[PDB]
Amino acid sequence: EVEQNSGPLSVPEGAIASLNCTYSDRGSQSFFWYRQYSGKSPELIMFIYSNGDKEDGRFTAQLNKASQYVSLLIRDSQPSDSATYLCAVNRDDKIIFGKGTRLHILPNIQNPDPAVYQLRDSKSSDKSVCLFTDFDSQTNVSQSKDSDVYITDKCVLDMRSMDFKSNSAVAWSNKSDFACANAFNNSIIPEDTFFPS
Amino acid sequence: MIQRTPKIQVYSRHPAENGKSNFLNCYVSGFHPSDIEVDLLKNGERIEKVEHSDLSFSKDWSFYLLYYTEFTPTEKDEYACRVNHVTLSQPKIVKWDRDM
Amino acid sequence: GVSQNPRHKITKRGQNVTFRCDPISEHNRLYWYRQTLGQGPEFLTYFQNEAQLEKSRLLSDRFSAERPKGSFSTLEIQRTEQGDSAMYLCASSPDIEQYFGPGTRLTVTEDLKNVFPPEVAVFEPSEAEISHTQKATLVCLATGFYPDHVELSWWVNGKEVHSGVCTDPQPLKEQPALNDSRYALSSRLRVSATFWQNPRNHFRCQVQFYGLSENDEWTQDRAKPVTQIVSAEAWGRAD
Amino acid sequence: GSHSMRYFFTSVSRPGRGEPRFIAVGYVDDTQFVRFDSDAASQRMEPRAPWIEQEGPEYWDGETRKVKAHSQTHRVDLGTLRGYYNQSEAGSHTVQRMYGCDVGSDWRFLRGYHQYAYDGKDYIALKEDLRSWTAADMAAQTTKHKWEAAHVAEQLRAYLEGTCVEWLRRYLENGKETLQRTDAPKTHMTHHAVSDHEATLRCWALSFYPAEITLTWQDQTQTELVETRPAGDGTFQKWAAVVSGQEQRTCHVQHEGLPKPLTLRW
Amino acid sequence: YLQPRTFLL
Ligand code: NA
Ligand code: NA
Ligand code: NA
Ligand code: NA
Repeated sequence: EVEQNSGPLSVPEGAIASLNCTYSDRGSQSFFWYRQYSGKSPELIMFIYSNGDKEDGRFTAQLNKASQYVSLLIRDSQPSDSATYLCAVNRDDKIIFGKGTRLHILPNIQNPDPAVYQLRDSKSSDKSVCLFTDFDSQTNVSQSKDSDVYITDKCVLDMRSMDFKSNSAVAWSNKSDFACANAFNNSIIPEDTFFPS
Repeated sequence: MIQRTPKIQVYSRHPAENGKSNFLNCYVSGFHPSDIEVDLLKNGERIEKVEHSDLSFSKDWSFYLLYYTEFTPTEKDEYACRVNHVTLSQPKIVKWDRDM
Repeated sequence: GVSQNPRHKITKRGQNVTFRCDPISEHNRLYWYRQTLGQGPEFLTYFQNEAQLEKSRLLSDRFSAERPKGSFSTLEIQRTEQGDSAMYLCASSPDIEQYFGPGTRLTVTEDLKNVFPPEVAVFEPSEAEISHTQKATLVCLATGFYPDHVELSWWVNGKEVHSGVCTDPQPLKEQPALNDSRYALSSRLRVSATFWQNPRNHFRCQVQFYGLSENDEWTQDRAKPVTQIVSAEAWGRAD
Repeated sequence: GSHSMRYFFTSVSRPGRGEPRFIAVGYVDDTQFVRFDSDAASQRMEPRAPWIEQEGPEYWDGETRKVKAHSQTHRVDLGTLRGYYNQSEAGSHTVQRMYGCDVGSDWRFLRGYHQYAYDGKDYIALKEDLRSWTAADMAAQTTKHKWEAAHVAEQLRAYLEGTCVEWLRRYLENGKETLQRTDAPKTHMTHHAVSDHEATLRCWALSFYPAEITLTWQDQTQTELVETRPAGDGTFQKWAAVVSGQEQRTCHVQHEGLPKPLTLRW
Repeated sequence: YLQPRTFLL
């Protein structure tokens, strides 16, 4: 069964996230929204069986049988909602799933401080990594374009006690021809980025 | 496992006319369970070239079936319907009456 | 409620595998699904009691599922191809709504010589970071492991931590265009400068790796790359 | 006028003989259009009306797939009810199921039904509100509970109010020349003498469609009346009889195909 | 058009 979902969705903490879905068989009766965390299996978040809207807390599912459509709206987006959302539709007595839409709930960085630090290894100090951090949630990090340099994607850490969220990205190369100043060059970084000595 | 004896009706598709080809029907209805024997007879001999409808039931879950055959009425030939069901001690032969 | 075994499995191309599924007790309907990264569960087969009613048209003769007593189910892949590498999800249902199991992550390798455990390193925070922000970030790096089935956790003074911890969703490939490329993963633990500056503070980066079992044939001079935990540590620095 | 689409299913276990018999029949009004007999050679859903033969291989494969699935479910049903009622694996049992929708003259949804019987007795039925169930006994309540926990009424209602009405309207359109036709009854009266002091009069209604008809003796109602019967050509028959010498002092026929109800006298 | 969903008793 063809079930059509979509591509990456970045929504800020507190905003409304909206996922859409269409199914090919007008005869279908059972519609679900499964959520799936990284390295975990799908869990049912909602089922919808009638035309109309179904509200469950911050979740609103909508179903249109005439236009073969299913949506999911999340009010006041929280970090716990960052998962891939799978639209599921029955084909007889089996569920057929869509590709999934990855939803990223971005933190709202109140005082950006883009800065690039070199961190040395605890045991052997001949090894090191470059740490790009404290940048805005609209800053995107373009991955390893070099054979020898490795760039990870950004991710948020929450220092709960401090009420402090922070974005972070890491880079490293085996190559001795490696400096932090020329690591995040493939990435579009601001010129207000602190590059210490 | 509740029994319901069949109602039987032996009749033709169109008004009988000696020589004019027609269809002899045996309509069995209101029975339960579905297990039933129905045969159309000509002068007590079993007619082989008989067809029937697919088993279905009415609002009250009782079954109905229609058994039919192509026949040419004559003045002398006698047509009947032999029916057997768990509710019948003896099989029920229902003779074809031309005005019923 | 749904159980699956094994949770992780590594097999050499051309071998045979059997995964088991223990569904929810009163659930007459059982399904098998296949999943790869950035995709949704792909339908494989469906049982109503002991009967296998539907089987995917696109599914190969090498895949065969059984559910003998209409309870537990087994899925088996014969003469494994590298395209068989995926998570094998089993789901049970009383009517239509599905309850998924914890999956079976299957990796099909060209040679068991390609299987390596991770090397774990902890990089201590920069003085520039401490001076500028009054915060210290410890970065943990797990490198050279194959397959990519790892689990990273941070342990401070013997206690597992989640605050100030962020780990990459997926490990990266140390050579993107390569058959059985080794993997790397990074994590960050962020503490206050005053927490890091205390030397009585112990920091551990724990990496649970899933490899080969005790009943697995090993020739090679290097240690058998079994399911093991690899750690790297640091203590806080006053200067 | 008002139309309907109904599906009738019968499943009969045969412990000695073999697998359960499964017959499924589909009707639009008083016209059969599809059948499935698990004992027939095709193992396919078969056309029984000319207007449904227009449907492509996708309709037929899908209708086949579905009927086989209904068959499998009813097999399991048989073993479940044998369980519920503590019955031996040695006796034959019958589960009958019926479902469908009614539309009005506007072709808008009117009524929905979805009910079951076991061994000739009611078991479970969807209520008119299409939201609640009627279990006939405490075994039938185990079904009700699992069907309430699983939100079955809601998915069923989506088929009865939407899917069913949509396909019924399609069938009514594709087969308009047969389904949307009123065949008026060819009425007549027969006279036969039972005795030298008594006589019998028979009011005949023949070659009519649809099956709904009312024959009354003018009003007198205490007469021999027969169940409406198929003529086998898609039309129906019925007759009403009454038992002197003054047999000229009348039969009234009311049918959908009659503008003004016809009155017969001898 | 048969109902595509079946429900166990
Ligand atoms: Na906001
Ligand atoms: Na709506
Ligand atoms: Na349609
Ligand atoms: Na059904």
